[PDB]
Amino acid sequence: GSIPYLDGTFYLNHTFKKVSIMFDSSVSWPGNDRLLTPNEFEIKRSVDG
Amino acid sequence: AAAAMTATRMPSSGSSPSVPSSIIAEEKLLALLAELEALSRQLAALTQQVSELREQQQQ
Repeated sequence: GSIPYLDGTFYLNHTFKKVSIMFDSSVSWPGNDRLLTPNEFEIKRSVDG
Repeated sequence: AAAAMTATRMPSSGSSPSVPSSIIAEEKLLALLAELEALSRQLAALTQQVSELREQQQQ
């Protein structure tokens, strides 16, 4: 079939929940109180109080 | 001519508040969105262990 990795037909982007980044095993990025929860980039949430 | 002559001889105004009671408020709100997930999580866990009967009976 299509080969997304070669041709660009990416179709599973909706499956991510969150991503977190940590330099030197200590400094969370972007840090600095920037986002509403970015010691983790919360891509989507299943329940939203 | 005389005797009585000594003295002298709409549509919609659209109110709104009418005859109901008074009203009040408070700001301690909204745990409730969590139970909608509690309920539908635990509902799955029921079926999950019905399956664990069947998957042990089938042995």
